[PDB]
Amino acid sequence: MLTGLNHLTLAVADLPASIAFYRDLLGFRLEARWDQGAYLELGSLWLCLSREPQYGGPAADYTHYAFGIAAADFARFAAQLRAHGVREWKQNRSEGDSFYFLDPDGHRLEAHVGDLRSRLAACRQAPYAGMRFA
Amino acid sequence: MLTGLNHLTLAVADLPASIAFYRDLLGFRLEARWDQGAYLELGSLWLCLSREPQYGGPAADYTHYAFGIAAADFARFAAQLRAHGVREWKQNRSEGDSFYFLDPDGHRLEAHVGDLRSRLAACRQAPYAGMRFA
Ligand SMILES: [Mn+2]
Ligand SMILES: [Mn+2]
Ligand SMILES: [Tl+]
Ligand SMILES: [Tl+]
Ligand SMILES: [Tl+]
Ligand SMILES: [Tl+]
Ligand SMILES: [Tl+]
Ligand SMILES: [Tl+]
Repeated sequence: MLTGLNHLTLAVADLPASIAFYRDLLGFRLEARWDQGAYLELGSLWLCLSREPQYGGPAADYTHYAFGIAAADFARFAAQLRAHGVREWKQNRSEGDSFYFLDPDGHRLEAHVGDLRSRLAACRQAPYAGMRFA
Repeated sequence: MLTGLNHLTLAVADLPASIAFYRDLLGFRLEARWDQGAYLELGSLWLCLSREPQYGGPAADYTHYAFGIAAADFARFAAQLRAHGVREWKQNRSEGDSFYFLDPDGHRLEAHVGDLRSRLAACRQAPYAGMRFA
């Protein structure tokens, strides 16, 4: 029996580049670094970057990782990353503010205002095609 | 500005199949289902499944998603998944018991005993190549 997410691990071709992005641009804390990886923390999230040199990034699909942000900080976050030249991969069409951006290898990230409970609430009013609740 | 992990989204080719895997085999609670996806919950983890009928699973790299498990439940979980025919993608060699298995699309998963604190404790006494804390 599982208790939740324990850690998220991303393959990275350029370790120094990825540490810089997550620590300096996104605000993660660098807890450890070694020749082949790094461990960072953000709130309770344990992130690990695992160096893998010929890594060519993910394939083109919907898999992505969303981080929380308070409503009051959204606009400034989005403005800051855009000013830094981060590339976006999706435009927001779903409940709560969301900014959809890529990391150095092309891993798909998201900064989202909202949670499961708020998404479910909005859904109960405006169902996606064929929605069942339970 | 960011606060933590808000949600994990995985692309899935066969929605019925992935739902059955996460709910029954891993014990996630199914909160909602629609023609193109599902929302499941485990502890504070919000898992989203996004249907992509032609999706062929990720490429081969170290990107993976680990879920927490208590030391006393570990053997049983591993034993159970092995009996159900789940395929493994790695053998444990780092601090804390870990079982590394694939989902139906080939996303790489992990059930892990321990956390960042426990890992940092072990690393100090035995550092990886060129490790540094801070
Ligand atoms: Mn999302
Ligand atoms: Mn791991
Ligand atoms: Tl948490
Ligand atoms: Tl780890
Ligand atoms: Tl959204
Ligand atoms: Tl979502
Ligand atoms: Tl999608
Ligand atoms: Tl381990």
